[PDB]
This record gives sequence, C-alpha cells and structure tokens, in this order.
Amino acid sequence: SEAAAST
Amino acid sequence: VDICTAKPRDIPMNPMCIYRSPEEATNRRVWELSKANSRFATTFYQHLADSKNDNDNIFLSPLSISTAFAMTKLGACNDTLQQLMEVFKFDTISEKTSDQIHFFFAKLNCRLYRKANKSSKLVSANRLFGDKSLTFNETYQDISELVYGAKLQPLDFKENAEQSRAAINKWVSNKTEGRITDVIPSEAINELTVLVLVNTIYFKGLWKSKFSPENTRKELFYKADGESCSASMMYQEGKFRYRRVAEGTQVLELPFKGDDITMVLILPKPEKSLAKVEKELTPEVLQEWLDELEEMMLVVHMPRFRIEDGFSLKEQLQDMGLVDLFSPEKSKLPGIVAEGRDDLYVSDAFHKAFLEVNEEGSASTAVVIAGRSLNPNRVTFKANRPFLVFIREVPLNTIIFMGRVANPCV
Amino acid sequence: VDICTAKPRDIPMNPMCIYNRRVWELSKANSRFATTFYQHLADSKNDNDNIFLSPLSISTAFAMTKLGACNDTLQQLMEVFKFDTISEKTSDQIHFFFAKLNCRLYRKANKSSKLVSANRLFGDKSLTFNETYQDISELVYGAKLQPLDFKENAEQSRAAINKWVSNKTEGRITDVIPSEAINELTVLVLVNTIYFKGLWKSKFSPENTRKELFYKADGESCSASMMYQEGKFRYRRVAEGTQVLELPFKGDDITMVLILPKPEKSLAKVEKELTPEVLQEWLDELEEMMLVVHMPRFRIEDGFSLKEQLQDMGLVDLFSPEKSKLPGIVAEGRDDLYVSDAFHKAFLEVNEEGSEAAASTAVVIAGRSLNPNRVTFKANRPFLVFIREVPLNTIIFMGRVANPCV
Amino acid sequence: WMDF
Ligand SMILES: CC(=O)N[C@@H]1[C@@H](O)[C@H](O)[C@@H](CO)O[C@@H]1O
Ligand SMILES: CC(=O)N[C@@H]1[C@@H](O)[C@H](O)[C@@H](CO)O[C@@H]1O
Ligand SMILES: CC(=O)N[C@@H]1[C@@H](O)[C@H](O)[C@@H](CO)O[C@@H]1O
Ligand SMILES: CC(=O)N[C@@H]1[C@@H](O)[C@H](O)[C@@H](CO)O[C@@H]1O
Ligand SMILES: CC(=O)N[C@@H]1[C@@H](O)[C@H](O)[C@@H](CO)O[C@@H]1O
Ligand SMILES: CC(=O)N[C@@H]1[C@@H](O)[C@H](O)[C@@H](CO)O[C@@H]1O
Ligand SMILES: CC(=O)N[C@@H]1[C@@H](O)[C@H](O)[C@@H](CO)O[C@H]1O
Ligand SMILES: CC(=O)N[C@@H]1[C@@H](O)[C@H](O)[C@@H](CO)O[C@H]1O
Repeated sequence: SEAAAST
Repeated sequence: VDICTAKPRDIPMNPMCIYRSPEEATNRRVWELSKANSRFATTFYQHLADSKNDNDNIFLSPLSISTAFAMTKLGACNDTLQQLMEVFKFDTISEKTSDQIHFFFAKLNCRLYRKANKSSKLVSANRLFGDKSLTFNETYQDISELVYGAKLQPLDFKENAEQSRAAINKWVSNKTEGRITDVIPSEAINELTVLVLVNTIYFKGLWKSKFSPENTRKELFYKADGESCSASMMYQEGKFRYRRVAEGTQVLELPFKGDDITMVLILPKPEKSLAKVEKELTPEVLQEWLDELEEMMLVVHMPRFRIEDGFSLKEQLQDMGLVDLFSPEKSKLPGIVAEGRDDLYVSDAFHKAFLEVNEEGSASTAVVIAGRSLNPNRVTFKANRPFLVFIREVPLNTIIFMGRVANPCV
Repeated sequence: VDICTAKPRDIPMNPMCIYNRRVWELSKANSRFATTFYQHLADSKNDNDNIFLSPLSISTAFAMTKLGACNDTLQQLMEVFKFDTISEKTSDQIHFFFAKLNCRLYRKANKSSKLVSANRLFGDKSLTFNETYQDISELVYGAKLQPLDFKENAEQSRAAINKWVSNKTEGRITDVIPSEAINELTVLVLVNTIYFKGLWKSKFSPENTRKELFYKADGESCSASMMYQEGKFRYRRVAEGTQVLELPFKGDDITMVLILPKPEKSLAKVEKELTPEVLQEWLDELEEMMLVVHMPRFRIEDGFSLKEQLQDMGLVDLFSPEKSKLPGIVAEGRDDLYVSDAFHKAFLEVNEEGSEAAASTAVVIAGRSLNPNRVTFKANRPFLVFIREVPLNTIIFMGRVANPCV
Repeated sequence: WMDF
C-alpha cells in the first residue's frame, strides 16, 4: 500500500 | 538538546495563551494523545461519511489534520484556543495544560517517524509559508520548528501569488513522492494571504504475507446502489489476526513488513449496510474491535484499488464546533504574526489524500505453497461489497489513514 | 584399468547371449523407464498415499541382472528398461555406457553434494558361479560377489544383506528385503544402493518455520512444520495452473523439482501425462523469478515389491520358473534360475539445510515369492518431487509427497 | 493546506 495526504 | 530525548523542562513552550483541560509498556502521555487523535478520527470520519453519498470512496489522514491544527493551535488564544482543544479532543487528556499537548505530540511524532532500520517507510514534513513582508512571532517560529520540524520559508504572496503557489505545490509533491500534486489550485492565494501552513505524510509498505499477482482475477463487486462492477480481486490463504464481531461484521488485520504498521479492514455481512456500521463506529467500539483480534487461518479476497480524495474541512469542522478560527470577527491567533494584527483568521483548510493498494505495491513475483491442507470449513473473508480501511501504527495505537472502499472498480 | 577412462575396445564384455551421446541416450532410456514405471506404480496406489523411489536404482539392479540373461528374458529386459532405444547393435554394449554414466554420477572432484552408489551380489556359498559373469559385474558395476549360506541360513543371510544395504545408506535403508523372501532355494541376490545428501544453494532459516495444522483427506488433521523463504528461483506456472519450482542444491548439478497442481485440481491428471519430454518441456519454461516458497520439513519412506508392475510393463519371463533364462550366472551347481521377486525401499528427508535421499533395489533369484505387503495411509493435496542431476539428464529420485505430518 |  502507498498512501499520502496533506492538510 | 533535541526533543526526542528531552524532558518537559528542557523545552520551554512559552505559549502566548494557556488552556487548562478539565477533570502496554509505552509512554503514558503519548498514549493518551493517541487516544485523543483517534477520538477525533472516528468522530470526524463519522461526519465526513454522513455528508457523503454511499457509493463514494473516502480517504484521508486524520493524523495529518490533527497535526496541522495542532500547529495552528500554537498561536491560538481565548475561544479559538478552546475550540481547537475541544474539537480535537486534546482537552480529554485530563488536567494537562494546552501547552503540554505539543510536547506529547512531538514525542508521538518521534516514535512514528522513527526512520530506523525498518521495512515500511512512514515520513512526515511540515512547513510554514509566510509572506516575506510580514514579521512572525519569534516564539511561534521557534516552537513550530522545534516541535514539528516546520521551517518558515518566506514567500511573496503579495506580488507573486502564482509563483508562491507553484513553490508550495512543488514542495508537497516532493514530500509525497509525487502522490499529492496541486494542493493549491491556481485560484486561491492572493495578497490578503499571509500564511500557508502545511503538513504532509507519506507511507509505503510491502505486505508481510504476499498476495501473488498470479492469483488476482476479475470478480464482481457490489455497490451500495444495488448494481455490480468488475474488480481486480487479490487472493491468499494464511494466518491473520481476525475476529467476527457484532452482527456478522468481519474485522481483518493485514500487517506490513516490520509488523509495526498494519491495514485493518471492516466488512459488514452482506445483509447490513456500511452506513449502519459507520454510524455505530464509536472510538471505544473500534478500540474494542482492534483488541479482540486473534490469529487465524482464513481465505482472503481483497480488491486492488486506488483512491484519490480531496475536500475542504471548514464546514465539517464548524459543525463539530471549530467556529472562531474561521470567523474574521471572532478568531484569535495573536501568537502568530508579531506586532498586533489581531484579526488573523483561517480562510480555508484543505485535505488531499491518495491511496494505492495492490500486490508488491509499486508483475514479477509468485508464491509456491507446497504440502498444505487447510480445514474445508475455514473462515472466508470476501470483500466484494463496501468496507472500511485503516492504516495504523500498532505499538502507538495511532490511526494514520482511514477511508471507505465503496467502489474499487475502474 | 579404469572403465571410466577406457575405450569400449579395452574392456572385453564377454556376455553369454546377446540382443558420449550414448551416455545421453541411456539417460533418456532410464528416464522413460522412470515415468512409465511411476505411472504403473501410482495405478496400484491410493491417489493420496506417499510414493518415493529411485528409478535409477531399479534400472541399475535390473541391468546387473541382465548380464546373465538370455533369449526372451534378455529381450524383455532390453525393452522394458528401454535400453533397446540406445543406438547400439548389441545388448551387451549398453552395460559399457551405464558404467560411464555411473562414473559421472559418483566420481567427480567437485563433490558439492554427496552422491554415492554401491552394488553387490550375494550368492549361495555352495555354488560355483560362472567366472566371466562374476568378473564383468565386479568390473562394470563394482559389484563383488559375496558368499552367503542361503541353503542352511536364509534368515541369517537376509539380515546380512539388509545390513550391508544399511551401511551403504547411512542407516536410512533398514529393511530392503522382507522377512520370508529368501529361503533354502535362494541362489542369488542382486543389490543396488544409492545415497544422496545436498545442501540448499539457498537455505531456509528455521525461525521462519512455523507449525500448521494439516488436514488429512479422510478425518482430522495433524501438525506440520512449514518452512518459509523468499528469493530468486527458476519457476513457472504452466497449463491448468500447475506450478513447477526448481530448488537447486549447492553446485547446481543436482536439483529438486517440485510439481504442484492448482488448488482443488487432481494430481492424477498430471501423472497420467507424465513423460520424459513433458518434464523436459516444463524444465525448459522455467524463468528466474522473485518468489516466496512455503515447504514442509518432512521425511517419507516407501517400500514395495516390483514384480507386479514390471510384469505389467512387459517383464514376464524373468519371473517365470519355467521360462526364465539366466544361463550366465551359475556355471555349476543349481541352475535355470528365475527371479522370485524384487524389492525397493526409499527414503527422503527435507529440512532447512537441504535434503537427504536413499534407496535400494534387491533382485532375488529363486527365493519364496512374497505377497505384496502394503502400508497404507491416506493424506491429501500431494505434490510431485524430483531429485535430478542436470548435466547428465538423470532422474535419481522421484515421488509423491502427500503426508508432511510424518 | 491551511490559508491564513
Ligand atoms: C509567553 C510569554 O512570553 N509571556 C511573556 C510574559 O511572561 C511577560 O510578562 C511579558 C512582558 O514581560 O512578555 C511576554 O508576553
Ligand atoms: C480579548 C482580550 O484580549 N481580553 C481578555 C484578555 O485580557 C485575557 O488575557 C484573555 C485570556 O488570555 O481573555 C480575554 O480575551
Ligand atoms: C566353451 C567355452 O568356455 N567357451 C565359450 C565360448 O564358446 C562363448 O562364445 C563365450 C561367450 O562370449 O563364452 C565362452 O568363452
Ligand atoms: C530357446 C533358445 O535357447 N534360443 C536360442 C538358443 O537355441 C541358442 O543356442 C542361443 C545362442 O546364443 O540363442 C538363443 O538362446
Ligand atoms: C559398528 C559398525 O557400525 N560397524 C559395522 C562393521 O563392523 C560391519 O563389518 C559392517 C558390515 O557391513 O557394518 C558396520 O559398518
Ligand atoms: C564357466 C562356464 O559355465 N562356462 C561358460 C562359458 O561359455 C563362458 O566363459 C561364459 C560366457 O559369458 O559363460 C560361461 O562362463
Ligand atoms: C513579537 C511579539 O509580539 N512578542 C510576543 C511576546 O510578547 C510573547 O511573550 C510571546 C509568547 O508566545 O509571543 C510573541 O510573539
Ligand atoms: C527520487 C525522486 O524522484 N525523489 C526526489 C528526490 O530525489 C529529491 O531529493 C527531491 C528534491 O531534492 O525531490 C524528490 O521528489
């Protein structure tokens, strides 16, 4: 799994 | 003197304002801040999903949101400061002062982004983009960098908004191996814009128990609207922590190499709606679920999927109680920009997330299991209807990402 | 005089009767015998029982026996073991190439893996055995003729043979010959033995090895040690989802090949199409691949009579008291011998370090024909196995592992 | 991103 987020 | 080994007295917070909160083998405090973060996660998730149509996917990193707003809290005051503490459940770490939260947060971050001789990569970057013209509080600057590693880069919002926008966008992209692109659309960022705060989080992991590409096949997936679609279903048999909880809902844990981080799937029986399970998903229930898991032999049917999601958090957070921060008349952020300027408020807040799940992650592998014979009555987990997904750091009980897979089809 | 270096011209094969690339064609011949024989053997077993045996051994013992065969017996032997497909004009010439092959299998300075063989003859102490026959056997197969009193001590003799076999199989082959198979009338016992032990070129770490319940076809389950390893291996998923996986031993000259049908697909279909070329085909399609391998830590033992199937494959005279023609063995004494029976016993053990296999074949001349003594035990989801010497295109051991509980 |  590859995951990324930005807030 | 680095914060990861530091004791609280070695790190003077000197916050402009302070709020007093009312009422295993890991750190007691960072464990409580973990309980706090997860509380925000399911509640926020509950709201987000309730505002969503059942056939839509959802993906986000609640840890990212909590971190961004904790960074903002550093300069918050009065009621803006209180709402932040209440909305994010930091106030639920009994009698601890709002300033203490950041020490704990830094401790939690130290463990999470260990960067040890591990197998899964979990990275995080934070950064402040202030207008070159403005003069930021020396303490806010210092603490944001000490506790969150957030450096303060000067940008020209006033004259070169578009150039500033590309600079920020380029930065998030780089810190997310290109998975999070144009966070800032060409429209936003103007001249009235004085500060862009940003947290990024990036994860990549390999399955500890392999799904051979050779076993993946097209299979029907059943959407909430009663119809079907063709998905790529991955398959394997082996031991996994699992547990059949209330009303036939299946909880399954798929660990990544290192065992430190896992993927948790929640699949309600076919008869029940995921909406119903979403509504009942309390922070204490979720913890109960996760703690009742036990190693077992089962058959796993899990679709490969890619989810991309983005949304403004303003409205959602407002309903939950974060109102002052967004009101130009009620907002109190006196700790950020040095020398008056009392009226600084958050215009908007955006979350953008990406999730890719499959075999081998990034084909070239196969699996050979010889001399195995399992019980013909083995438990099966066939995710061909909607289910929830979590990516967590187990020793720290931290939810890093969460979402819903309502539709894995292309 | 070294049959290994010597030209076919130097070694005088003086057999009584008669009927390089040669080494190679012999290996093909043996391979055909292996698969055909395996099939007949399977047809006599429960699709879920273990089956382990060394076809090389059997081919060797029956070739040793052919040194004294004549007429149809000599012909049936030549056909059943396929030696009659080797481009040679005389039955006697095959033996020279079998010797060369045996030379290459057990006589190399390399010696990455241990692969040894030992043949021996056990004749009744009161008889006078033909001198050239004795000579060729000791020359070509290193088979010395040991004296034994079958006339007054069959039981003592049998225990003597089994033990000799045991010493050549590191104790792995303890009972090649069943109790009452040798008696007062026994004239001779031809024996072959093979012992192998190799280290994985890519070993398994035991930490990765975990117990796992193994469900027996009929009934319940029994524990089983499963080994785990991840790495590059020549592999290939072929028709109907059958996987072919090669596990090389140190040196790469000897490898173990695993063949597994797809889940919920019967092995019987693959076996019935098993053939030397089919195998070559699978072997030819393997490509290096990153893969994960789960494989049981186990050991199996198979023992049995060979008369039944061999007759069915064509060897009939040799077992017929009336028709058997073995004139070259005894010069003076009690002749016109026939094989009363033939036995085989095999052993395979696999673990994290590597593999250990041993086998033996004993052809009994004029003893009491026993009654096929079985030892059944149905298991499940079997996979085929092969321990081959690649350069020589030789199947040393072959079988069907079905019970990893052992 | 957060826009102050
Ligand atoms: C958090 C902080 O630095 N507060 C100090 C306060 O203690 C002091 O009384 C004032 C004037 O001396 O300056 C700062 O506001
Ligand atoms: C609006 C304002 O500044 N007045 C008071 C201020 O004197 C006091 O320090 C603050 C708490 O920190 O509460 C109030 O807001
Ligand atoms: C009587 C005798 O002793 N001679 C025979 C000879 O006739 C026969 O051709 C040969 C077989 O190769 O065996 C013996 O040498
Ligand atoms: C029935 C039989 O013995 N057939 C013949 C035999 O007559 C002959 O003397 C011998 C010579 O090698 O060849 C075959 O054995
Ligand atoms: C104690 C031991 O193991 N040695 C015996 C040896 O005395 C005997 O001559 C031989 C017979 O094949 O068997 C074993 O090697
Ligand atoms: C000792 C005896 O019985 N003589 C014969 C003789 O024809 C020859 O030496 C041989 C052929 O292989 O067969 C037997 O030995
Ligand atoms: C430049 C400025 O305004 N100074 C204030 C300082 O009075 C206060 O002690 C500190 C607490 O956070 O915040 C600074 O921004
Ligand atoms: C391999 C890759 O593409 N990642 C690059 C990294 O090498 C580089 O250090 C950084 C900017 O310096 O930008 C990243 O996107």
